[PDB]
Amino acid sequence: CDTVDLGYQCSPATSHLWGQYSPFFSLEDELSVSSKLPKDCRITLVQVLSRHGARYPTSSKSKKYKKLVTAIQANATDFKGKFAFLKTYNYTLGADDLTPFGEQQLVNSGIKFYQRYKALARSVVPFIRASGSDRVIASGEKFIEGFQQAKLADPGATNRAAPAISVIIPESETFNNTLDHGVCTKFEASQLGDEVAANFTALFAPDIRARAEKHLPGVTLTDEDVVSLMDMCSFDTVARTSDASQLSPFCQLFTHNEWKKYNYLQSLGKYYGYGAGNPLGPAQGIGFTNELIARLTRSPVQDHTSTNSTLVSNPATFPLNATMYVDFSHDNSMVSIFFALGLYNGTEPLSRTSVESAKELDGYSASWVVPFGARAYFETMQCKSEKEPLVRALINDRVVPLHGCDVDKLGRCKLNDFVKGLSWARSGGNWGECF
Ligand SMILES: *[C@@H]1O[C@H](CO)[C@@H](O)[C@H](O)[C@H]1NC(C)=O
Ligand SMILES: *[C@@H]1O[C@H](CO)[C@@H](O)[C@H](O)[C@H]1NC(C)=O
Ligand SMILES: *[C@@H]1O[C@H](CO)[C@@H](O)[C@H](O)[C@H]1NC(C)=O
Ligand SMILES: *[C@@H]1O[C@H](CO)[C@@H](O)[C@H](O)[C@H]1NC(C)=O
Ligand SMILES: *[C@@H]1O[C@H](CO)[C@@H](O)[C@H](O)[C@H]1NC(C)=O
Ligand SMILES: *[C@H]1O[C@H](CO)[C@@H](O)[C@H](O)[C@H]1NC(C)=O
Repeated sequence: CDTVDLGYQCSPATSHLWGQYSPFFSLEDELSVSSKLPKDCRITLVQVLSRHGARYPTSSKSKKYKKLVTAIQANATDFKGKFAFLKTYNYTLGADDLTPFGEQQLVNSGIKFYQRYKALARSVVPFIRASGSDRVIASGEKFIEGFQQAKLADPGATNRAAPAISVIIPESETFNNTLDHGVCTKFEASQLGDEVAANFTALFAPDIRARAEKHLPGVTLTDEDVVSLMDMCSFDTVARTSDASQLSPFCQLFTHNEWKKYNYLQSLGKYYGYGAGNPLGPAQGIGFTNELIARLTRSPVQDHTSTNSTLVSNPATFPLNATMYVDFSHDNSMVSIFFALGLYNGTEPLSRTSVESAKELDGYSASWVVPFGARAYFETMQCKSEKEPLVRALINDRVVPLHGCDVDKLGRCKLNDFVKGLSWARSGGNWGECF
């Protein structure tokens, strides 16, 4: 179901509609020109920003799901139609960690990165950081395994030293971490994302609730419970087999149209929680944006948001000339970073009452942007066509045309023009509003 090149391709009428719980699926050529290296161009730098792989529910969500399944089994006097499996379903999902399928997604991502950037990767040991979450570190380790596997199979590789994770950045309300939000006090108190999500859930869940209760006489559900049952479709799928090759029985409880609504609920939560829908959402991505500027320009970091001055000032923890960089992070920070970079500046604020497709949203959705195992590549290339280095952004293989600069038909801008266009991040944006 899942391959190095194309990601997850089984049951796409369901599995591509789980938002940030969808396994990565390649968006090569989807509302986009090819991501192939253009003729007479050579990559000179690449930054990768990768999410962790498919995981179990968080400890708190796992407790909530198990509670619900138990109550359904305690209360139902019959389990009708496609709900029949719920009589004997045994809840055994873990918590927080990667699933085996999620580990393999990250091995695959490391193979794909090597293959795509083979010309550089043959001689380069990437500089790697990970946010301090066990699933994120484990994802970095699995990516490195895949990178090394591919490099070992290439008789043209000259430097095969294994890359280490050189920096693990703590996750704390008081540690400035560009790969995980947490220090912006006002933002952390925001309820906007949850409120938008709750409002949209109240629109679509009642009809599903009524149908589920009809097939489970004796059971009383809430709107929240409907969402839990829908969450279980993704979590059970990515856990129950090593290769996620069998759709969970939870999945067919809901129709394709209902999956489109769930997919949009996820997009809304991310847009209003972490993206431009939140007044301090894109501010969470300023620190990484300034780190990326420093790497692209081979210059010291200029930032007073969520960079750590000690870490960015030491070449051991922040080299300015490493040619390949790979950072491991989470969905929410990645959303903020993509918005801070201006990559979704063609997306209109999402309707809170109506489902809008990724097409109508200029390529934005949670499943297109931050699926499990999501990756972004930020390239600098030197092309015969142009004296100045050109920048290109690929999000899950889709070319995402740059905003703020004189962009070409291939989605690229000249390096200096691109950096000039990031004036908002370069100034620190509205970070002061945090406090
Ligand atoms: C910055 O990093 C240093 C070195 O790891 C750490 O001791 C310090 O607590 C960090 N400060 C903040 C605010 O992140
Ligand atoms: C949720 O719906 C209520 C009542 O319809 C509305 O007044 C409120 O502003 C909505 N909240 C958000 C965050 O959209
Ligand atoms: C099961 O029954 C108990 C006792 O009446 C009730 O409080 C609970 O809400 C029910 N749960 C479900 C999911 O039906
Ligand atoms: C962490 O960032 C805050 C501002 O967001 C700043 O007060 C602090 O000095 C920074 N600390 C370090 C070590 O970068
Ligand atoms: C993206 O749009 C926001 C809101 O208009 C603006 O503040 C920001 O400067 C834009 N970014 C780029 C890179 O053009
Ligand atoms: C490039 O120079 C940096 C300082 O910016 C230093 O850490 C190192 O010598 C080089 N980076 C490597 C080896 O990746």
